[PDB]
Amino acid sequence: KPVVSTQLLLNGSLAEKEIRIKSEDISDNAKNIIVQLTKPVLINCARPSNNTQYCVVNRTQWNDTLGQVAIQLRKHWNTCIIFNEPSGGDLEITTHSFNCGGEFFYCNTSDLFNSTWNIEGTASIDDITLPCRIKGSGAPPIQGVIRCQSNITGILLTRDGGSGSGTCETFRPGGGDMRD
Amino acid sequence: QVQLVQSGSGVKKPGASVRVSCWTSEDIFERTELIHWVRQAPGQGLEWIGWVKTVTGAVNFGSPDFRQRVSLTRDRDLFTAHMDIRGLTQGDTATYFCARQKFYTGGQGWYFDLWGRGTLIVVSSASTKGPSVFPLAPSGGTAALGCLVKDYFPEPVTVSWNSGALTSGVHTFPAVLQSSGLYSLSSVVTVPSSSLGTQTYICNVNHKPSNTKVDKKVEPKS
Amino acid sequence: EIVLTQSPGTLSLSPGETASLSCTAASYGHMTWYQKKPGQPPKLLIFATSKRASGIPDRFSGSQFGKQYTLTITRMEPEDFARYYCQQLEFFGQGTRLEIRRTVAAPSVFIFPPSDEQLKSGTASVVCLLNNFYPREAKVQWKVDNALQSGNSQESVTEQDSKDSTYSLSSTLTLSKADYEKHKVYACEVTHQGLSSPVTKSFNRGEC
Ligand SMILES: [Ca+2]
Repeated sequence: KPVVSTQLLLNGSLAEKEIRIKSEDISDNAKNIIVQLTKPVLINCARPSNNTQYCVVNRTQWNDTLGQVAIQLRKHWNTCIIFNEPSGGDLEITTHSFNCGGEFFYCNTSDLFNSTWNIEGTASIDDITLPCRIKGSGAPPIQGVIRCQSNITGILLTRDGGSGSGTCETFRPGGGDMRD
Repeated sequence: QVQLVQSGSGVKKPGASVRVSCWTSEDIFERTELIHWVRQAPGQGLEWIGWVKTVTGAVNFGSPDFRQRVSLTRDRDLFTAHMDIRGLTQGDTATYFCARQKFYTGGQGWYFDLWGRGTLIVVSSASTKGPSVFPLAPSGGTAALGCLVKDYFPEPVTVSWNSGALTSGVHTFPAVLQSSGLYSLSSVVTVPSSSLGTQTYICNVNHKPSNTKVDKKVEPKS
Repeated sequence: EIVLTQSPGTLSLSPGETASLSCTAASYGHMTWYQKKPGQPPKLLIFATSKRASGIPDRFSGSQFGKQYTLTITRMEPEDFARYYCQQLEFFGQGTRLEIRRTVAAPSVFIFPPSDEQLKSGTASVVCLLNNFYPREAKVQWKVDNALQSGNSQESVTEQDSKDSTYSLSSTLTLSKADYEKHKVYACEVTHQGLSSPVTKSFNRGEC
């Protein structure tokens, strides 16, 4: 039995017209939620020098995506919505894990998940560079100018539990092991 | 007699931290999806604190107030789980239970088939004090007499009467935490008012933490 | 917590009789039922509303009527006398305790003035005892020189007796030796359902 997980689902199937929400029981926090996107958000990576590695997402394309993910989460919990960073778990769930070329990449999505969308015309609080690293276990890093290109087809989320958690509703990436 | 094993009960100082642990066998661990932590303060119900997944390591808490202080980890190779509580307060004095959930399908709900016998966490600033036992002396047929185990810390106290020879009529009550940091207890016996002049009534109070073994007599006095 | 309310909190039953414990969940999600004894881990009986765990017998059953989720314990046995909680997912019920129903017995009231060994220490503790009464519901008041005294007493109630099925109550009024020499009359008044009139046991300080 090996290990499989990630924050963002890449290169899979896309929703036909509107965004989808897959799960075994949506009211079960222990159960993993599956987000399916209508339009694919592009993801570009680059390793130009030692030890600079980064992952670039479009800000206007991501805020459009997230704000529209909140209008669908509203359809189950008609309340204000928060997208936030996870509090625990292994590296593959705390970072966006992927192997690009021959090098495995771990990057932080602290920038993607830290928004609050109101009940009314969905709002933020008021590009996106994801700091990335590669495992320096086996063996010494490879020089530039390596590039990665992929598509965000979905997201793997977990809703925060409790009654004590009033006000808005909070979701964090991870899961959850198996995919759709 | 039997799985799963929980950490020893403890007395913790306000503001400190506590690493409460839980452990079982490979075959019991390989059949667990989650490990949940639920608490119970005396005179209160079963309250869910949070969960941890045995595979991914991922977590979930019952309130924002458990999120920033409670840390849920597991060791996949040693088949264990842990619960760290930061900023210990008297509101946290409870029996911390742990429970397992088998790999289940959505809809059924949560079902904890196995439970740890518990771990009592007492958030106390007080130091280990020896008890002061006082006699509750009597003065129509039945007369009541007993003892008062005042100002001790921590629990438990072993309360006997006549070295096991007197069990019929014994009412040993639970301890009360006072305005001090100290527990008070009272043990009482019901005997006929004709016996007291003849029979001797000795109580045997023992408080293991302070190494105190007291054996007081109760006789009517005027 | 809006959803998950439970009732009744106390069920007075005799063995052979059938228990009916109800949990009210504000939603259509499945119910789980646990048996809990004092200082013992919870024992899973029922999950999925109607489904009983391996090693649990035909006596215990689970059912639902919309938001009403009930557990039934037919042909009740002595061991079955314990506390019961329901969890709907992450949420737990207030609780319900199953106690041995018996005849209404008034308490035997006894007073104990502070011992001279304690009065050498600096503390004066007056103690009251209520022996062997049912129901568990009984109230105790302390009066010093005919003035109601609260915010200085602490009280303790024992678990139900295995032989006689009764409860006993202990109260302690702690005063300093200084605030003790001031007053002469020390009275504790006790009211119970078994009593048509209140019991007022009293002593006169330093006289025997
Ligand atoms: Ca009653």
